[PDB]
Amino acid sequence: NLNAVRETMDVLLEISRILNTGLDMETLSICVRLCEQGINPEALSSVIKELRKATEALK
Amino acid sequence: SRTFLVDPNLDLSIRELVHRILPVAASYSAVTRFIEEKSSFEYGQVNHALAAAMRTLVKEHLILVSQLEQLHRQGLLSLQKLWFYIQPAMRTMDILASLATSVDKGECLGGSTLSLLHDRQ
Amino acid sequence: LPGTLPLASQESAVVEDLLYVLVGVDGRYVSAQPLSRTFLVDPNLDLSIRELVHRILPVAASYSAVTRFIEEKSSFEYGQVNHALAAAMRTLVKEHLILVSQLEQLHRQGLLSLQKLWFYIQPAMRTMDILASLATSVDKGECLGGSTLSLLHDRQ
Amino acid sequence: ITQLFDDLCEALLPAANRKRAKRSLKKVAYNALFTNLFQLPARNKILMLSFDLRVGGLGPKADRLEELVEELEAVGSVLDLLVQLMDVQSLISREECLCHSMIQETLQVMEAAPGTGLPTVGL
Amino acid sequence: ITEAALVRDILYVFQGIDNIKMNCYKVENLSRSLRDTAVRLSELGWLHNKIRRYTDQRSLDRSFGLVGQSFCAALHQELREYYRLLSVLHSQLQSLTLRRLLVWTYDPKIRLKTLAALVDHCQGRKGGELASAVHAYTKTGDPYMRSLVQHILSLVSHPVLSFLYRVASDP
Repeated sequence: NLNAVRETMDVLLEISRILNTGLDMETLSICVRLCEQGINPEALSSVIKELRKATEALK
Repeated sequence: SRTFLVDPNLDLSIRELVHRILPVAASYSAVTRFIEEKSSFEYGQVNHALAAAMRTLVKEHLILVSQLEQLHRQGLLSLQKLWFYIQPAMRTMDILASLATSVDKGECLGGSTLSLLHDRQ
Repeated sequence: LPGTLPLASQESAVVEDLLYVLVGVDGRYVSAQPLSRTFLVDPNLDLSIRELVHRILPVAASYSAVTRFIEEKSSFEYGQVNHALAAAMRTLVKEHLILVSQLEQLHRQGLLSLQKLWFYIQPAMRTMDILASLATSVDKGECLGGSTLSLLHDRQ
Repeated sequence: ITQLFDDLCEALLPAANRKRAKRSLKKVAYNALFTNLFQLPARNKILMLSFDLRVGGLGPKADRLEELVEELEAVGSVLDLLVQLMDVQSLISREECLCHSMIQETLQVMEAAPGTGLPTVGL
Repeated sequence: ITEAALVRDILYVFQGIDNIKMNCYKVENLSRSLRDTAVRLSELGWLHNKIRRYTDQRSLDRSFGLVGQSFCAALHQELREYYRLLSVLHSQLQSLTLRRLLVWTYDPKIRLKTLAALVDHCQGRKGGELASAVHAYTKTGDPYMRSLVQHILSLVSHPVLSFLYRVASDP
């Protein structure tokens, strides 16, 4: 199965690359596995945009 | 095999750099003459489609000269800036100017023109 | 020929000449001498200048011994420590070259008097005095490896 | 699930206190997760973005976005999360903004007050 | 001779094209404070020749192999960037001076120091023996060089790992 769940995870990177989302390969597997738990994705759109916001105040 | 002449009275700080840009023109005046000749039927059904697929690149080389003149009007095109812009063209028009001179050296038509493209970014 | 030049104006010739010696290139009047560097200023100059010139040079002589420490202790036959010590000792040399650039651009407007110079380089006279002391104490007793990491633990 | 939010908070953390920021960023993850919880098909939302692709050109890319969601059928809640988040003239206009963004980034430091852009003088 | 005139010729000596003529670029008047700084600056352009001759002499013969190409075609991606820097420096000449160049070109005085000394350590090596002589430059420790050469190795060792995923053969 791990061969299938690798391909399905590899295709999903491209549709996140041309949609111009800042999610790299590591943060994607984190968010995919976290969405795979059952958390509502309308909220995750806010934590990433805020974690990236407080990260910019440091630099 | 084209030879060029620049100027008797010009700055030496220019002529040494002019001779660094021309090798993309001389390597171009031997590709456009390969298209207009090896398109004759008496050369097989391979030396044709080789000249067609060798024409689309000439089209994209004519667009790269258009975008330079439109960028030249605003004066943003210095001579030093030119030597860097054409570098993708100095490598491609150096490959085709080597096939078009090695397919006509030993007269090839048919399979012997498909072998040379298998031995030769 | 500074003897035929006025006092308030010839100062504008030394400051733009002295602004080059701090880089490593030789100068017009304040020259360098062959090889711990020794300098020569002028036989006929105002004494009210030479006493202050000798107060600025100790940042150049302390610089001509750091840039020679980089170009030598970068050779492989010195370990994987005497290398990264010479790299991290290079970023400061870069920031010392920016501090000389911003002075020449400020020199064009004439806002740079000799007295004003002695105060600007003070952060550089303290830093290039630290590195010119490590680069002369790592080569005195030949150190490579751990014995070059001990010296940086005993030594703003 | 209590750990998958801890690994997520590590990836978005940019590499270099890196030991207390993760403790404070896990708050921003929880302080923002429960705001929505306190307060329509899936493939249709892609087509509405497929349309806006074809309008501004780049047709085949839009014919690809629909090509994958057709094979991803033979998971629906995952794509619902992603939707939430002259060829030569552009070349000569890029290699010209670089020379405008390279001579500016260094002349803004070369000509200023002595010791502004320098970090060692700020000590 | 004005200082601006020197800034005009130096921007060419950085390439090989010569007041400053051609092993040190002996300049030939002007004050001593100017000739000295030109000498060091002009010499950086001389290095650029030694790295250009190799990627031009060996781009001629067709008996250099498959590794000797990915090396001779990875010394060019590290030269287009050196041609982007010369682009920016020329747009400002229309202000920058000698003492302002030293800080601008203090870093590309090192990359043009490793590459111009990486093509001499591997002169007659072809095939895998070249991918083994650009790896003997990684045991250096210098975090700026070990992260440059450890990239050219990632290109030169791509053809080697192409045969492997597919050792002297006998015809």
